[PDB]
Amino acid sequence: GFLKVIKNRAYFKKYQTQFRRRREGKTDYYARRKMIFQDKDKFKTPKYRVVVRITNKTVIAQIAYSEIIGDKILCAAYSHELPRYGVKLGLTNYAAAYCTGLLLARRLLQKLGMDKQFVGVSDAAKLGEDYTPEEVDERRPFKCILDVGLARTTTGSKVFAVLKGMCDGGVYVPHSATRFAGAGENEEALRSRILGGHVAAYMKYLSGEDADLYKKQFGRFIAAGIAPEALENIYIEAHKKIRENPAAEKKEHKKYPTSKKLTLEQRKAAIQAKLAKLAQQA
Amino acid sequence: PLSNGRNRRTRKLFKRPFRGHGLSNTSTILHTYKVGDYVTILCNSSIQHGLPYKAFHGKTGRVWNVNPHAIGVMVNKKVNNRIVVKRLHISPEHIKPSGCQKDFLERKAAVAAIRKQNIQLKKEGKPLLPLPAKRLPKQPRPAELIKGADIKFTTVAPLKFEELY
Amino acid sequence: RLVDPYVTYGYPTLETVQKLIYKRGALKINGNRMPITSNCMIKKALGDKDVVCVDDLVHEIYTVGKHFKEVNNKLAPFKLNGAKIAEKNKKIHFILGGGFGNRELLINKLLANMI
Amino acid sequence: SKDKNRSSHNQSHKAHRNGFYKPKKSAYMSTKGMNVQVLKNTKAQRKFALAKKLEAKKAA
RNA sequence: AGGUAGAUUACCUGACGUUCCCAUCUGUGUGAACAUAAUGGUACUGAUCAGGCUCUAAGCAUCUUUACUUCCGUGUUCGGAUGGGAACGGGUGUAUCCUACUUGAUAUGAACCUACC
RNA sequence: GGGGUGUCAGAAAAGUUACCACAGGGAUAACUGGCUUGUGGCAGCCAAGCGCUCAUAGCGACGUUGCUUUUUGAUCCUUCGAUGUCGGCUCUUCCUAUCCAUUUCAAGCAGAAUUGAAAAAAGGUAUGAUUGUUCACCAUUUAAUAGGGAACGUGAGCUGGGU
RNA sequence: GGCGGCACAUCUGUUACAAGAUAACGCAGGUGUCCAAAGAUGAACUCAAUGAGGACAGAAACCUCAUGUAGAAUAUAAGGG
RNA sequence: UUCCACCUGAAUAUUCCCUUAGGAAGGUCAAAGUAUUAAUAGUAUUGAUUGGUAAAGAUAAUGAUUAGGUGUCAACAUCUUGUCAAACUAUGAAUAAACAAAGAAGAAUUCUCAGUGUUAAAUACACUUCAGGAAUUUAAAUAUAAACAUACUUUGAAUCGGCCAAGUCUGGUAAGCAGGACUGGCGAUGCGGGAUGAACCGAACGUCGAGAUAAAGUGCCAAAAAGAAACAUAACGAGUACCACAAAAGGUAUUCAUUCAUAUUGACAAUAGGCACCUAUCGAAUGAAUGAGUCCUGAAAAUGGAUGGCAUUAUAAUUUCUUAACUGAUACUCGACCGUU
Repeated sequence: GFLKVIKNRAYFKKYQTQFRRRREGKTDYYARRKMIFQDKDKFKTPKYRVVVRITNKTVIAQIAYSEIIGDKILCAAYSHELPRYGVKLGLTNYAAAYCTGLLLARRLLQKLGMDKQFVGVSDAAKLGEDYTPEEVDERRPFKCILDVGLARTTTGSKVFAVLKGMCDGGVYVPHSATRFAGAGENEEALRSRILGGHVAAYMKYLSGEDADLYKKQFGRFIAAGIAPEALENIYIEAHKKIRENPAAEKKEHKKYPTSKKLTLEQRKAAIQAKLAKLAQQA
Repeated sequence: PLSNGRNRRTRKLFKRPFRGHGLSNTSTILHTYKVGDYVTILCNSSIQHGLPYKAFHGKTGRVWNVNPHAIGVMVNKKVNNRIVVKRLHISPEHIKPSGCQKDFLERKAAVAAIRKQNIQLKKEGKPLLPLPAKRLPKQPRPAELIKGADIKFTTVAPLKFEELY
Repeated sequence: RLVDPYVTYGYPTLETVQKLIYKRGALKINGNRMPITSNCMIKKALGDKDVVCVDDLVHEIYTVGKHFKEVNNKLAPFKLNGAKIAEKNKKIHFILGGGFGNRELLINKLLANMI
Repeated sequence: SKDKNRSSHNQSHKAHRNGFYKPKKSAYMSTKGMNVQVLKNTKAQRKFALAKKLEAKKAA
């Protein structure tokens, strides 16, 4: 029939596949080479990026500098280790992102041994206002670069909560304070969201309207016993308990075979069985 | 009769390699060039800004200066009856690490390895090893014996002409 | 091979090498093409190359010794006589019956009529 | 009265009579238009070594 | 085993089906606020009720494609050189260099840093 | 920086001389000669057919191979301190791709008249009206009134009709 | 020579001979402009076409899904991207 | 456009001009004057590259084009088939182009080490005579050639009308036509040979003596050959390349080879008997096709004439050979003399 399929062997001879990671939809190579390109007259001096990736459950933050062999990670700070600092639930908020961002800033400075001269801000009253690290004595702050990946940068995007935590942690990340949870309203709007204000106000609103709706949205919050009013102070201790111990943490891994390949002996034998039966049916 | 345009006669010279369009490698911008290295000028038509002249395509040059975004390249140009020095500033997207001294560089390593042993043998008293032999063209082959136990004979004669139709 | 139409060459015998040097040999001394007349003239030219006699000059050339290049460069190119170059003419290869090309061991016959 | 327009005949023979004049070694060692910071580093050190050397000559 | 970042950029692609999820990833629920548009479909944010259904990843097939290997074939063509042959046209011999298409066999990825099982 | 030279490294510029003048040129045209032969002329090979039957007595389409320099082209090699530039008259000689006479063969050759072809260039091949004409077209006569070359034969041989 | 044309300043492909240079009154074409956006940057989207569907609606109107290596578009001539 | 000898010895590219019969910058060239000299290569090899020509491809991308199947007249799909591209291309040579094969002065190692700057800070890194300094070892790292080598500096002459050949190309029917890429020549060049010839072949030149040679020749002009085998030659046939001419086609003319059939007691032609057929004699080759050489026709122009001429004809022509045969240039070897370095 009238098909005219454009998939013939003549189509694939001229076909040119894209880059592998771009083919996967994970890497934007047009903006990557802008964040990789160190000045040529800086011979092999590392250029540092903050790889911020937010999954459905976990906020991943890494410090990576590019090399020809691959990308090397200087330090990583996940959000699933927040239960070690008192935050049991809500690992993907504007609040947990701030703690995940702050944890990496303190963890890296401790590893480099420069955490005594660079301390940032700590009090909760100054959580809402902008702060950029400055020169201490004559030593410049550690400088990084934000890598948001394939994430749209809105006016309240969580990827700027990770950035805000790092700056308050003592790490210099160049930025402008027009995309945090503020950029409108005032500092307290940003500061409250850093303390889970939007989550706390949700339950006290959802409970006011309905009960099954409140149970469906916050099922594990109710079971764990987390009151809506305790969110603000449960993150202050998380910020406190992070600054005094960000130094990471320490069996046999369990493997599961998946399919395994087929050798040429089995590959050739199967065709022979198929060929032999073809005459038996014929 | 041609025109005197800057990029004349580049229908095939400036065409991208087959199935080699789109973005270039990442190691192109990550390679670290240093003064004194050998490079090859390869005009990448995909980047129209700072594209070097078509006469320097394929020319091998020496890096003489490193700038924040461009790499200085110094090649030789041929003029009426003399040769002049051409100094260029080329972004890494158009140059390539030359491999002209690949054979030479490994010979230096072979000699430096032997010399390092000769300082481990003379003081300890052992006889010192000699340097590797120099390169020579293919010399005449020497005489040798061919065994008659694993040999076989095939006769060679002109072939009777057979038609292909 | 590139200069084949203008040269004929082959592999010489020891007798051919001896007669070429003894009868037509010469050396470059002080920029002068002086013929071989003494072993002192050979010792002076090639003293540092461990060649003092004409038979040492012959032996180095024939066996292609370690100091062949220095010894061979000293000898001036022999000026030979005229002889019947070919059967047909010198416009074809020796394989076709011509004059130029690789004569292998047959260059000695041509050299005999030319020395 | 038409003429012949152009010919390259006997032009390579003319060019190889007094052959291709190679540039001297001084042509490859020029440093005009180099990196500004690299030039500043070299000038700063050359002034430091020169002053020290001239001071010792002055003392004696 | 899985996830993040990659470098090589089809041995990595495309089509027909198949295998697990124990962690992770994903899909999945919701729309009050940051923020989003004609549409909570996208993007944004809040969450964990269920699911391996698609993804993703691992494998199958006389699978197109792709990458190596022999063969094609010393065949086409080519540098040097006749007072060589032919009325032309074109085509030897000599000393040399030697592709391509095609077909057949093999493979269907290798490899780097960080965390967790 | 702008105002422009488009002949675009950038003068401020209409014709005609047949009444013409000078320095020069075969660096360059008009005539012969020379290479070429598209064009012109002539000749072959094949056989679809015509020829009442019958491709080849006589023709031979569609294709295709050559010869000639008697047309016109193409070029610019010789001649620019000059090779007298059309035709006609007079005269000699040469070519055959023969018009007649001579000797032959073939026919769709009964005779007569013819047509195709071979030997053969020793002999002959005209008179006038119109036109400067070469050419042409007419009226005759003749065995026939063939085609061409010789610096497009021939101006210290003529004529000066043309240019 | 004149008449015609510009091979007179100039760009693209080819002649052109796999470095560079490069002929003809060689071939097919092009320039004396156009743009406050058609400059710069950031974000989002993916084009031409084909298949299957939806009132008028049909070969061409608009909407949806699938395939879709650019077969579209990019001021202009051609070639590159 | 006015005397002699000796030495060196060119040009027809590129840029600009009211430029095209001419000028200036520049190239080739000459003469003077230098430097111990990171300052040799029209070459080959090994190593890593660049290219897109010759070639090749033709439902591999863009176009061109001959048909045959299968699936739902045509059409559209899909599988094959024949032929193509200077302004098409996946692939892609040979020849080429530009590097490296050890010059801050011929390597390497160890110790020590400073100023700026990069940097989060650096003991990393970058440049600084491989900053600098001192010890130890050391002349090694493809081939070939090169000290009247190499690198030049200054001043300046002439010249930019070119022409020819081709195992090359474009326009043209073609041209001893017009214009180009690479090289070699004539111009500027004589000598030996092609009879005669600017370019072809050998080979380039101070004055000579002797010898082997080159291209090419050895019946006479004309120095120098004898032998062997064949297809030629009953004809102005053949006879020294460039070169001075010949085609398509036809022949029961001739030589060799291949394939096929009949050749025996009997194949063909002939004779006799009942044009085909069968009988007897006749007794050895016969018939058919094709290919490769030579020959004949095809083959007609003007002064009388040109293998150079005379002449040859199992050559004194042609094709190939054999013989430690020969002849011959101003080129090669040896010797003598003149001049330059």
